[PDB]
Amino acid sequence: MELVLKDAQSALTVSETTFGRDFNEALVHQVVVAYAAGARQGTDHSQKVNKKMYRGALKSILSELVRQDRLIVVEKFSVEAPKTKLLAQKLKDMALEDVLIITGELDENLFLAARNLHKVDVRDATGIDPVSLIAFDKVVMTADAVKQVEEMLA
Amino acid sequence: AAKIRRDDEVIVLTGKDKGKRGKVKNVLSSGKVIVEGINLVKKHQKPVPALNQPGGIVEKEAAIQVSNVAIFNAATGKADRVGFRFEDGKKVRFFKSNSETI
Amino acid sequence: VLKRNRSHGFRARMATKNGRQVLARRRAKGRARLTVS
RNA sequence: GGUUCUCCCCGAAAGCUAUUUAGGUAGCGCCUCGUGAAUUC
RNA sequence: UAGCGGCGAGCGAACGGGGAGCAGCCCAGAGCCUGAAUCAGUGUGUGUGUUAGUGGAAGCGUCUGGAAAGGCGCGCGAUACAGGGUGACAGCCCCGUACACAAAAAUGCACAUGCUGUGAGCUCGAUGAGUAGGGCGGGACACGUGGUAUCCUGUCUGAAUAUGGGGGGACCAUCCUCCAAGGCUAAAUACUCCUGACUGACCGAUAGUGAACCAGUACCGUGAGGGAAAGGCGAAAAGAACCCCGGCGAGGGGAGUGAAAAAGAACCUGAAACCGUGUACGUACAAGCAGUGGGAGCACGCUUAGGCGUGUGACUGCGUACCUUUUGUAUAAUGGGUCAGCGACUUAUAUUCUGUAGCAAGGUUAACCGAAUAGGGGAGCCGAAGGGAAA
Repeated sequence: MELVLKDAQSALTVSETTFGRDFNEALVHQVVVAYAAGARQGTDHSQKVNKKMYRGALKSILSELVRQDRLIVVEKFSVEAPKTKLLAQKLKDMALEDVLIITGELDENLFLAARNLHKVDVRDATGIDPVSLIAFDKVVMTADAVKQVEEMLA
Repeated sequence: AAKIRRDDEVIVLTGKDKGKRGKVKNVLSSGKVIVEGINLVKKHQKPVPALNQPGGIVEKEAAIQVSNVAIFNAATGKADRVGFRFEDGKKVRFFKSNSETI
Repeated sequence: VLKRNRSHGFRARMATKNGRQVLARRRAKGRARLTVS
C-alpha cells in the first residue's frame, strides 16, 4: 500500500501481501514464546520455528504496527556527531520517547548516541526480533531499511 | 587519591546535622571520617581503677561516611565536588564550578 | 606407642607401594590428625 | 508398605468360558470417550 | 543401512555428496657451484601487545519526617544507565566506565645488521633384499586343529625385478600406477583442581557442596574407609554513669542514651503445638471417642419498648467414630504421639497416534558457516503413479 510520510510526504511502494495481511494472533504468540525460550540458557529450552512460520509472523507484526500507526517511515536518520544530546533533541522535537531506530546500515555515530539511552534502541534490519518490535512503543524505519525488508521477506 | 584528607574544611550533606561545617580530624580505612563538633554521642564510660578514672558520660565524636560530607568551597559558600589534575607533574586537587586550586 | 606406631604409623605405609595409596586419601582429606603417635 | 492437593460428569468383575503346559496364552455378553449409524433391537 | 546369530532380545562398515575452521616435507646426491632461497636457536635497538597504576565531565535549594536515594517546579549530562555498597528504592554525594599518557626487568606474533648453521636451482642416474612362498614344533585371532581366509613366525634353511605380487566396489585375460629395512607432520576438535572479566525464566541456612565464620569440625574406631548441629549483630555499638534490693554473683525493676527498648551480649520481624494469670459461662444425679440443630438461664458493647448474632449453654431427640489393609473392619485382628520444616522428577533419546497454524499442486533441511535465533545451504529421514493380488 501507500505509506504516508510526515516530513517529505513522499509516496512509498510496499507489497500489499507482506504489509496488509491479517493479524495471526496464534502464530505471533508462538513465535514470541519461542524467542523467549531461546533467550534462556538453562544453567537447552530452544524451540524450532519454521522459516515460513517465522517469516509469516514478522509480516503479521509489521502489518499490525502499520494499522496501529506505531510504524513511521522517514528519510535518513543520522547524527552529525556522536553525542547523546543531539539524538535526544532530535527525538524530543519529534515527540518520541520509546522508539526503535531501525536503520538500513549501522552507523557508529548513531549507535554511540543511542547506547546510553534505554528507551531509545537502534538496530539494523538484519538484527530484528519479534519481541523487540512488539515491546517498543514506536518503530521508525528508513527508506533503504524498508526496501531491504521487502526483498528479504519476499 | 582521596578527596577528604587530614586537614579539610567540610560541610555535612546528610544526617541529623546536615549543613554544619567542620574540620576532619582523621579518616578511617573503612571509608569513614571523624569531624569534631557535629556527631556528638553520649557514651556511658564504665569506671576503671586504672590511672584514668573519667567515668560518667563522655561526649565523643562518632565517625560518618565519607560520601556524607563534601569539601567546603569557602568562596561560594556551598559544597562542591573535587577532582584531581596534574600540574608540573604533581597531582593536586581542584574544585568545580569555576574550579580553582586548593 | 611401642606396638602402635611400628605397624600403624606414617612410615609403615611408605615402605611399600600398597600402603602409598592409603596415605594418598589423607592428602586430599587433610584431617587434624594425620597419624597416631 | 507406598501410585500424595482440590474439583465436575460418566464408569468393566465373585463360584466363569475354551481347555492346555502354569498362578497364564487367544478371549466375555452388559458398561465408557470419539466416529459411522438404516423403525435395526 | 547393505550383512552376521537357536536369523530371540542385542552388538555393528565403506565410496560418493552436502560443510575446507588442512599448509603436505626430508634422506639414499657424485660432479660444475656453499657462509644461496625458504627457516630455527642464542643477544642488542626501534615499533605494535599481554601482566601492576594515575588523570577523567555531569543535582544547588524548599514541604512532611530524627534522618532523604522517592514526590512537585526549574536544569545539566548522556561513545559513559554493566552490577553491587555508601542512615529508606542513588547516572550526576563516593568507589567503577569514553577520551588522553608512561617502560628500570621478563615473555609472545611480522621487519635492519653480526657469529655458529642438518642445507638450493640447471645438467648427468636411480624409485627401497636375510624378504615372499614352502617344510618341522606351539599359542593368541568366536571356532574345540575344521569345508577354513586373514594377522604374529624362535631354532635349523632358502628366489626373482613386467618371466614374481595386491588393488580398479574380489573366476581366468589386457593397459597404467604400486611392489618389503628411512626419518617428520601445527592449530581447531578432547579435558576444567587454580586466576581476572563477563553471563542466568538456578538457589537463598532441613535449600545448595560433608562444609557460606575456627568444616575436611567436635566426637568415635587399632589403622583405613565412612560421617553432625550452629550467622538472620545495629544505619552508627549510642553495648547502662549514679542510686535501691541481694550473696562484693546470676536474674529482674528505674534513670540516661536512640526514630523505635516485651530489639538489652537467646540481641530486625517471632507462627503452630506444649505449659500459666485475670474476667465471664457450664459441671459435684451423670450416661461411657456428642459435633452441628431445637430450648432455658447469665455476663462485656443491641437499643429513644425490637428474646438480631457469637462464645458458654442443665435437660431432649437422631446416629453401632475415622484412615490403611479386606470375601467383612461397629470387632481382644492390625497400624500412626502431635505440630513445624522436608520428602519418592514422567525428563533426555527412537517409533506410532491426536490437536493447533503458513504456500495452495517447491511441504521440510541438521551440523558447520553468518554483522552468532533472520538471510545463505536440500547430501538424508517423512510424501507427491492412483486404479490393479502383483506387473
